[PDB]
Amino acid sequence: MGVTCVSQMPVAEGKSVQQTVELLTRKLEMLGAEKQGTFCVDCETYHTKLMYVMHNSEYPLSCFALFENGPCLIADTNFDVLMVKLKGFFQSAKASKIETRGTRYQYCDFLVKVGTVTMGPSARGISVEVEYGPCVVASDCWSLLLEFLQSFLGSHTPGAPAVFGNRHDAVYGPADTMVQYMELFNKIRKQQQ
Amino acid sequence: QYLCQPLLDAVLANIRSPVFNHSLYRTFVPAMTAIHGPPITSIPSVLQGEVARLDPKFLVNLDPSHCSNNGTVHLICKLDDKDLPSVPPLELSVPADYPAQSPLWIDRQWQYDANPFLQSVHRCMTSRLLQLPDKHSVTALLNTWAQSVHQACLSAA
Amino acid sequence: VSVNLEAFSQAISAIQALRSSVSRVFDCLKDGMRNKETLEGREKAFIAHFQDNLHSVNRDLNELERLSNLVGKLYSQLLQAYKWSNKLQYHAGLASGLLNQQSLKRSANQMLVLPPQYVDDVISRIDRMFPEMSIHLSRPNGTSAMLLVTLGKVLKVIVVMRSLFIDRTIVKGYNENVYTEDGKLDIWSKSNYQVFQKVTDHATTALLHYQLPQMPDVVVRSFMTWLRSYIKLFQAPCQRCGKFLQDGLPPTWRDFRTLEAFHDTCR
Amino acid sequence: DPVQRYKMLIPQLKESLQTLMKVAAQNLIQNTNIDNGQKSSDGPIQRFDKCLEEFYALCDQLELCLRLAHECLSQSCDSAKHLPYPQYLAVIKAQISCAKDIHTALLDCANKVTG
Amino acid sequence: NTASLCRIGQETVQDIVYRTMEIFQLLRNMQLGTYQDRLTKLQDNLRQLSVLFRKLRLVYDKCNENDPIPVEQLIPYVESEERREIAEVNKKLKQKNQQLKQIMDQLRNLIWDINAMLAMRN
Ligand SMILES: [Zn+2]
Repeated sequence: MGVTCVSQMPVAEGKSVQQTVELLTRKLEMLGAEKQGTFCVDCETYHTKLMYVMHNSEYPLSCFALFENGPCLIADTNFDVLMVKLKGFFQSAKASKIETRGTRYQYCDFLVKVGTVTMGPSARGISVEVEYGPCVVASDCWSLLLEFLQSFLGSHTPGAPAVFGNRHDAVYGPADTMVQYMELFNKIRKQQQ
Repeated sequence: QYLCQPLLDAVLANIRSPVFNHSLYRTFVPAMTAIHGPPITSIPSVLQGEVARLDPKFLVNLDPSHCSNNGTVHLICKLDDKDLPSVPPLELSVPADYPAQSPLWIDRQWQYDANPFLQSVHRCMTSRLLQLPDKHSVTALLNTWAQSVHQACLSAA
Repeated sequence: VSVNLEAFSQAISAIQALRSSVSRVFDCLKDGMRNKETLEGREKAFIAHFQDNLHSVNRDLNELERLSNLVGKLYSQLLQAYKWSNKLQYHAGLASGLLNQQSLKRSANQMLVLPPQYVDDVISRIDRMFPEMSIHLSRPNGTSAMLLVTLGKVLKVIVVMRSLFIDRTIVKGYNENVYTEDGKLDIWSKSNYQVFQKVTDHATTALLHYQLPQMPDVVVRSFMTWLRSYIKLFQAPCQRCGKFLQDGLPPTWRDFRTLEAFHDTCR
Repeated sequence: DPVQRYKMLIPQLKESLQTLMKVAAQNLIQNTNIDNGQKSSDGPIQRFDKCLEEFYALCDQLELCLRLAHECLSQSCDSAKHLPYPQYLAVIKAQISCAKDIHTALLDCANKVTG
Repeated sequence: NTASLCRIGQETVQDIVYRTMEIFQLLRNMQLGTYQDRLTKLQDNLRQLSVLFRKLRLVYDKCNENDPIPVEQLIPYVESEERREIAEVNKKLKQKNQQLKQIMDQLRNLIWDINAMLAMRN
């Protein structure tokens, strides 16, 4: 449960999504980040209100059920089986499977995951996720994340997701990352083009 | 400025009158003396400083020859050091107004011939002289001389 | 409150300054123009002095007005003893500071045993102050007390004492499990992150640094005072380079005696 | 009261400064117009010295009020630093005697060192 | 004898300054029964300090009674039964120190074994 920040890297106005991904991972290989594996994020929507089922690679035994403004469930992987057991009350709502695939770089307690958002065959955007391991309280280490994002994003540097905006000493949780991913995926689905 | 301007206008209007301080006295001394009571109840020494602080390697003395007790001064130094070899004495011409300018090394090419080793001393010394910053001291010249002797010992062997 | 004391003493000196500056204006005008070689030079000197004196009067008046904006609102034997007590206390504070900075003691020689109840009283006394630090003593192995000092949502420090004198410290992050499988303290672990291993190293230098020979209460109190300054991790920038991050590290060095943030590479 | 007396005395102080500077300028201009050859009206010249001492009287009132208030507030601070009235007198004679004891201990032993 | 009197005289000056520092700390803490206890501590410290001053004047007079060689002639620039007593006591506590090292090593090893064996039981 370290503080994370998820953002959309824009298209760059030219070239492929793969070339901009090559640019970002090249900058990361400059700064001293090392590859430590790959990562995948899956999101599907289920309807009778909409519910989302999401899977991270980082929490491989967990599945997250996101009710868009309601509460989040975290459960083990057998939750997927329950949806197949539901199957009449909650239809699968196909042509809305969405994934991000990429490599995860670690640079001194910073985890940077740069993925290509792929609705079916076509890749339609770049997701960038930066997790800061040690900090556990949102909006306190935010300036650290801002300097790291200003170091390698440069321009298009995001600012302050609304999950931070609940201004307390609230401990950040793993549900907030999947909330940010769900907001990003909805923005990319509405972006479409 | 504010709250003080008309005094400033009066006094700046009335400067260059020869009776000015008379006017100030007549207008100000009785008030103050009533309130406050009555009034109240050969060689330039920069070179001596350099020579007094030199390392005991160098043995700087004045030339018996040359003009003395006048503008510029002239020095014949020496070098004593077990590590370094005996070398030609070196002649320096320190100008008057010594700081803010650089002293001059009186060149004697003829004694720096007749050996390969003294030739290497001389070449290396002219090199470090070209490398020097401007308005250097005497001790910069003497230390480039000692470093030149050391490099010419090392380059030879 | 003390701010009214300081503002009143300030404005006292402001009135004295205003009065003396007005009298200085009129005294320098009494003497008249001096001689000063060059005629242009004497005119310049007189004009400059008069202008400076007038400006000083204006500044003093402005300062008095600013203090006005900021101001807020047998028996003699007792007051004499009160004044003499405050005088002796301040005198003794200054003389004690000057003398313990320069001691001439070279060796203790000329010509540890404590009840654990005393340790618990001392550490509870430290835990009563610093309301953001909670210290939880336990003794799993004998008389050597082990302390969990949690610190905000930032740190969990495991301090291993030995007869009321700090011996070892391990700094771990907030979420990190400091407990073993059996729920005892994990006295021997590291913290999976670069930052908290750096802070363990700095804490070991802190316990090597704050060493009085005999009295250990000042040692533990000063160590907790230094440790309290780490609550502004991830928020304080370095006081040498300005930035937050050098090689992906926050400024992990809170300097002793002036608790300022530095990256340890910036010493 | 001392804060409010201070607020009373501030604009009077600015008024006295204004009158003092203007009257100084008037008297100086009149004396230069006599000293240099110039005509000038005699008029209501309004002497300088009264304005100067008036300014000094206002500064005395200000410093008086502020020294009083500062003594009062420092007094209250050390009084709070240190419920039947005989209990008050008991702890007061206790404090006076204790401070006397510290003072005589220091004096007697600093004299016991030499002389 | 006298060359230990110099050591005692140095130690007295080192103690006087430390004792004045402790006196100033006592005067720092004194807040207007523990009143009387601080009074007793202050008076006793002042008594011991006056004793130290008298002892210091004694040691000064003794060493100043008992010089033909000026200093700076004493520094080396570049260019009998008591010795046997010293060698005897040196050999004696050489053996004593080696036996103390063996005792200390066995205690260290026993402590390490106890901690290892008790650490593994959980
Ligand atoms: Zn730094």
